[PDB]
Amino acid sequence: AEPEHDHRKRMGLKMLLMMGLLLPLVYAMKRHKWSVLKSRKLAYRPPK
Amino acid sequence: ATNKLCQSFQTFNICYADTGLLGAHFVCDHMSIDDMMFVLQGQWMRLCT
Amino acid sequence: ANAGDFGGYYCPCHGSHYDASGRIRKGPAPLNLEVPSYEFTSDDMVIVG
Amino acid sequence: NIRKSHPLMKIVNNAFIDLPAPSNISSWWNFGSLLGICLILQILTGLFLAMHYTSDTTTAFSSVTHICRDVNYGWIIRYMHANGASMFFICLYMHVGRGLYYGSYTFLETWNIGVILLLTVMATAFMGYVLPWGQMSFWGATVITNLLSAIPYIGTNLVEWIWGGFSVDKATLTRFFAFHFILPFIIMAIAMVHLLFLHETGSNNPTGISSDVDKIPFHPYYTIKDILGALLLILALMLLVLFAPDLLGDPDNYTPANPLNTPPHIKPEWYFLFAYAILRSIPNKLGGVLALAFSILILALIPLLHTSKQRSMMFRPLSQCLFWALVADLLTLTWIGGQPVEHPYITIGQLASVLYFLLILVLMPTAGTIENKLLKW
Amino acid sequence: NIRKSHPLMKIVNNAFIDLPAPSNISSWWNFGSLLGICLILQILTGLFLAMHYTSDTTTAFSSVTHICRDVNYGWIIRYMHANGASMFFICLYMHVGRGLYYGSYTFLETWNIGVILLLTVMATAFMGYVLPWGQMSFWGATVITNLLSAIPYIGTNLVEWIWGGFSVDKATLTRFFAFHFILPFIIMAIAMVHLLFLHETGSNNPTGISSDVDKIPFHPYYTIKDILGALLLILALMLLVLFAPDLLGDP
Amino acid sequence: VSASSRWLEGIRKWYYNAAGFNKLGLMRDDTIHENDDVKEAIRRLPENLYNDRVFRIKRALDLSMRQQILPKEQWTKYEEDKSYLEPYLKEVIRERKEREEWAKK
Amino acid sequence: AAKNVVSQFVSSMSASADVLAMSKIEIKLSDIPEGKNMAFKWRGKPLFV
Amino acid sequence: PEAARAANNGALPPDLSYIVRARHGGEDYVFSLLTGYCEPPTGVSLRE
Amino acid sequence: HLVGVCYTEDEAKALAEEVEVQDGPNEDGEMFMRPGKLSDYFPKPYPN
Amino acid sequence: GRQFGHLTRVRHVITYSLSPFEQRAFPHYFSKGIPNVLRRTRACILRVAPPFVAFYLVYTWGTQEFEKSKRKNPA
Amino acid sequence: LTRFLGPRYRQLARNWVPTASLWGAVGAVGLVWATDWRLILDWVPYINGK
Ligand SMILES: CCCCCCCCCCCCCCCC(=O)OC[C@H](COP(=O)(O)OCCN)OC(=O)CCCCCCCCCCCCCCC
Ligand SMILES: CCCCCCCCCCCCCCCCCC(=O)OC[C@H](COP(=O)(O)OCCN)OC(=O)CCCCCCCCCCCCC
Ligand code: HEM
Ligand code: HEM
Ligand code: HEM
Ligand code: HEM
Ligand SMILES: CCCCCC(=O)OC[C@H](COP(=O)([O-])OCCN)OC(=O)CCCCC
Ligand SMILES: CSC1=N[C@@](C)(c2ccccc2)C(=O)N1Nc1ccccc1
Ligand SMILES: [Cl-]
Ligand SMILES: [Cl-]
Repeated sequence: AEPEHDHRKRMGLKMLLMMGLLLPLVYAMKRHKWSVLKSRKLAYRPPK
Repeated sequence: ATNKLCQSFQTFNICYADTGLLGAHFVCDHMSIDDMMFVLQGQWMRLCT
Repeated sequence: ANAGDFGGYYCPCHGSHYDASGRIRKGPAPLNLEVPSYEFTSDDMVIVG
Repeated sequence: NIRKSHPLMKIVNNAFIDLPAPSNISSWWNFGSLLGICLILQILTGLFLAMHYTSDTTTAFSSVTHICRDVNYGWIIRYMHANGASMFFICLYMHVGRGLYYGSYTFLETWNIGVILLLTVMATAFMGYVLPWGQMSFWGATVITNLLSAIPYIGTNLVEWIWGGFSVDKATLTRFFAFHFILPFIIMAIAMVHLLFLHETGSNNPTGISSDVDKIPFHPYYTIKDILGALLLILALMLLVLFAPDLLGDPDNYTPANPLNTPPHIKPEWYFLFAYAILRSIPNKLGGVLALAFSILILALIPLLHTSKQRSMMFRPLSQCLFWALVADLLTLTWIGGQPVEHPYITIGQLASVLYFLLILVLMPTAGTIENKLLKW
Repeated sequence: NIRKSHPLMKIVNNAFIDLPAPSNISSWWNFGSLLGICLILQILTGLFLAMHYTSDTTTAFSSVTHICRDVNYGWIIRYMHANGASMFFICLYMHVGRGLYYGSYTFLETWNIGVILLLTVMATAFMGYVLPWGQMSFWGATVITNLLSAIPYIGTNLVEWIWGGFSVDKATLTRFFAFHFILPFIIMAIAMVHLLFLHETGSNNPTGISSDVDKIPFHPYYTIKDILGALLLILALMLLVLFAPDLLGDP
Repeated sequence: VSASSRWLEGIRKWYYNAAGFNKLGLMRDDTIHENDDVKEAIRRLPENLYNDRVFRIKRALDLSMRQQILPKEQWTKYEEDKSYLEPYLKEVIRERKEREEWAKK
Repeated sequence: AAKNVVSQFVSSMSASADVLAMSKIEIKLSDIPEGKNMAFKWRGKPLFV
Repeated sequence: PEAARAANNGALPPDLSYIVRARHGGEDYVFSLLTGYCEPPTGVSLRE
Repeated sequence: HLVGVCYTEDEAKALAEEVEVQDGPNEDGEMFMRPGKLSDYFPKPYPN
Repeated sequence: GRQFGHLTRVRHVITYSLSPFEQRAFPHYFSKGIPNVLRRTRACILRVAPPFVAFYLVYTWGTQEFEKSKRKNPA
Repeated sequence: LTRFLGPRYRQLARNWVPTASLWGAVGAVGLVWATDWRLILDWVPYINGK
């Protein structure tokens, strides 16, 4: 019923390993660019 | 001048002891800042390469 | 066949009970089961059409 | 600068690069692009399945088998397409829920065609599930098409005219394949009009307050967040493809279609179970069908039911609770829809069915009027 | 005025109603819209054929037969689709000849993608003629696909990779049907980019001289001329469908 | 005036703190949904209220991005929430209703 | 013209000539005792006797 | 299948290519079925 | 296909019954012969 | 569409920003991150949890009844 | 909501009433003619046939 059984699990292992690498690296690229905004500071100086 | 991107700009090389500020400064209408920065950086890159 | 409350026909899809003559009694079904235009020619014989 | 003046790259620029976007849109705003990705995946996996599938009852079941066994890497293409469709409906339901919680429906044009985008996807996945021609495919196709027989006077004519016969048979499977092929391109066209009306105003944001005072360019900030989100979308898909392909699929669909007997209990795919429950909650033919249509067409009249002086529910606790009672209520109707019409699931299915329409039409509109008076305006 | 401000009707307005057009464009400028009509006809007749056609060698020949004999009015749908394809190529060749004689090719972007629109239509009609699976369909498909075997080094690999076998067989007929289904929608997308670049400049005219000094709105002047032209396009098609369906087809 | 209309305020102060826009340093009128009436009222604000409204909203969208809030010391107190916009907004509506009553004469 | 066009196109979706030509059914009646429901095949849909 | 019913007292042995996937429980069901035969409980009398 | 072009329905029915065609399976799994009906295609003279 | 430079009016607001190569992309990820997640869940749990607990109770009761409603009684 | 009930709006209603009832005749007659609705088309004298 499922001749692809073994091959799909071998691929599944490779998919998990690549995701364990790519997810934190892509997460790191997101945080890298966004850090400009996440640490920005604002000040309001109206005339008096 | 052709596209009227600014009223004025000037490059500068401000020197201090073991440091300095190298770049440019300009004055323009509110809808021309992006175009001025594009052309400015494009010339820096073009002279680098 | 031969299921449901009325000992006739039952439909498990949504719960429509029929009797031995195919008449709807309970259920969301609005009409009795359809009968075709048939006739009996001889004893051990029948035509449907 | 050529990015801003080339007539072709101009439209790309104003949509993905220099488009002003709010600075505070959360992960719930990621599902718009994931719908686009899901669509692209269903085009490509769909297209490469259509090069090996045949559209006639004798070998329609066997051609899908032929893909999963004989063609190189067709089994993975096929489960991507099957599970891609389910991921499509996850994203659809998050997309809508985002719009309701944060009040994005006030974009009438964008919202009202969004409803149209929901119906056409359902019509697509419906005509996709028929194609493998298993048992669930056949009788699920039978229950649905007979909904039109409930229309008075012209009912039976529309059904037999759709069928091309007196029941779902060879003629239906062929046209349904033709419809399933062409509809996802119509969807892409309407999704482009979805964006066109959207860009007229820009995005809402978690607060419901105008973000004109604080916008950031879409690139690089939301290009990268949409990538990260897509990488989590691939993760969700591949976990289903490579570790649980038949979790959402029903076993009965692995037996060729038999037009002579049904299974003792039929259940739609998960993404239609809430609506199937509403249908069965009424012991009337035409009543059940109308309650099914209004179950989805209720979205079209949400904007007319907005009573709050605030747009988002972020600052409306009493609406938050009624919103989550709707998710639980919808999660209840999904459970009933997957269960047989028997005691006590029947009466539960009716109470959850009223609670659905009661929340949208009564409790949530008046709940917004209360909290307006609690805030003295 | 809502015709000019609704974001959807704005794009229609600037393309079919208030679009400035030259006052002197002749009947040779009618073939742009007739190509669009031809495309629409090939979509609709094509779609309604795909609801009764089957894509496998055993019954591919028979399913087309099944249309011309058994399905209500399918024989007329089928000859419309067959002769519609030939009308498509008449209009294509007039369209190009107009562009060459009157110099419209100086619109580089419009012209250069027009070339792309020519190739994709040929690729479509090629993969359409294979589907009935007659003798000409099969061996015409054999001669064409073997053109890639002439590429040095990688020739045979591309042919057998296109074929899905060692010759045109069941695997080709299935994918060719899939390609024939999807390409006419790609065409419509590129035809929209055809117009987008066109409207950047507006139309040329029989003289080759700028017509800015004397423009007229597209509506009602060229809406009605495009109708009249289309009515002559239907005439050409229906004469072929209803009085000579096998004149261009090979026995 | 009495003790019954005083716990009425207590539940409105309760709903206020639960609604939680004061946690972002915001005022009730900062959260009104902008329609045509509201956009007019904002247009009519003097420069000081307009500029203050702009910064409070900007400060809140900044916080919302980071999923943060201000210290409790800096929350908007229910007692000090100036309904600065409703006077302008109530006059906008009043003018619109007048037009609507003339439109049916 | 537009009517006949649209008419001929919608009629294409209606059942073809080979769908309305499905013959009728004969049934040997001595096959079935009393109290039993046997199902037959007629026009693709079950035939309960 | 008509010959099959006649050769198997009216019952149809299904094709087994997909049997594990067309029944809930897969090999758990099939393993339990084959090895799970037993005498009928009191009061159940199966036709020959 | 002959009906209403060059023969009546009754004539064309009588014409179909003048030849014998294969049908089945019956309930025993056997193929058998019966007279033609209007829905039958013209008999092939050779199987292949 | 809408462009930068035509959105709205702002006055007297200063923004300080640091380059992304001068700062850390994960600063105090667990030091400040977890306490913020606790505050966020604490602030919303009472609005989200009850309806889904209500669903859980109906779900177990309904199955518990159905799972045994087809059991037999001595009568 | 109730902006549109007063002296002037009931005058507009009565001005466009004769027109809308004619577009209902276009649609109704157009629906009969397109679908070949035989229940109506029997009493009209001339079209009776085929
Ligand atoms: C005309 C072209 C059309 C293509 C359209 C593609 C549609 C998009 C679907 C995306 C599916 C994700 C991967 C599944 C395959 C698999 O699981 O990969 C299995 C192979 C092992 O394979 P093996 O051991 O058999 O051979 C081994 C021979 N050396 O390694 C992997 O684990 C790679 C997967 C890693 C994790 C996925 C990360 C996703 C990143 C985005 C990339 C998307 C590119 C899109 C390009 C169009
Ligand atoms: C019609 C289809 C029916 C099909 C049935 C499907 C089965 C349902 C299964 C339930 C899965 C639920 C997903 C998990 C949701 C967790 C949300 C949460 O953790 O946070 C609540 C959040 C509050 O955050 P604020 O935005 O108010 O402010 C943040 C300040 N730091 O508030 C928000 O984040 C809420 C945003 C919207 C959430 C989307 C979920 C709704 C899905 C279906 C809606 C369909 C309605 C017609
Ligand atoms: C194939 C279907 C769809 C696609 C491709 C799609 C895509 C998108 C995208 C990319 C966005 C902008 C980014 C985002 O907010 O995530 C968006 C926004 C929106 N969509 Fe959809 N969508 C689809 C269906 C729907 C449906 C079913 C609805 C509602 C019933 C809907 C209503 C909305 C609304 C109201 C917005 C504005 C949200 C905001 O900016 O706050 N759309 N859509
Ligand atoms: C939004 C777009 C789409 C969705 C949600 C979708 C969904 C589905 C679903 C749920 C199935 C059932 C799969 C199964 O049960 O095995 C299916 C089958 C199929 N789809 Fe699609 N589809 C989409 C687009 C397409 C396109 C664009 C094509 C072809 C050009 C296509 C071709 C097919 C084919 C040939 C099958 C039958 C093979 C099979 O069952 O795996 N699909 N589709
Ligand atoms: C599916 C294919 C095509 C469609 C639907 C199409 C359609 C159109 C339309 C509507 C116009 C404007 C009206 C007119 O001049 O008739 C036009 C203009 C033009 N087309 Fe095409 N065309 C196609 C293919 C081509 C091809 C094959 C070429 C050249 C090899 C081409 C080159 C041009 C040029 C140069 C113009 C400008 C003519 C002028 O304004 O003087 N196009 N096309
Ligand atoms: C510009 C667009 C198109 C052109 C030029 C075109 C051309 C052709 C041609 C020349 C044939 C051969 C007909 C024959 O020899 O009998 C054909 C067949 C066919 N076409 Fe197309 N076609 C187009 C679009 C489409 C579309 C969009 C579809 C379906 C959605 C389609 C479906 C079919 C089918 C099913 C056949 C086989 C039936 C038959 O041979 O008549 N076509 N096409
Ligand atoms: C919305 C699509 C309508 C499709 C109707 C259809 O296909 O035609 C059937 C009937 C024919 O008229 P009748 O007198 O035979 O009557 C036969 C009765 N079954 O025509 C009608 O009755 C037209 C009714 C239109 C109502 C919206
Ligand atoms: C055509 S069989 C079918 N198509 C699906 C995928 C679908 C139906 C409706 C809308 C979208 C998708 C579905 O759940 N079913 N099953 C099924 C089972 C019982 C009753 C109805 C459908
Ligand atoms: Cl299968
Ligand atoms: Cl032929």
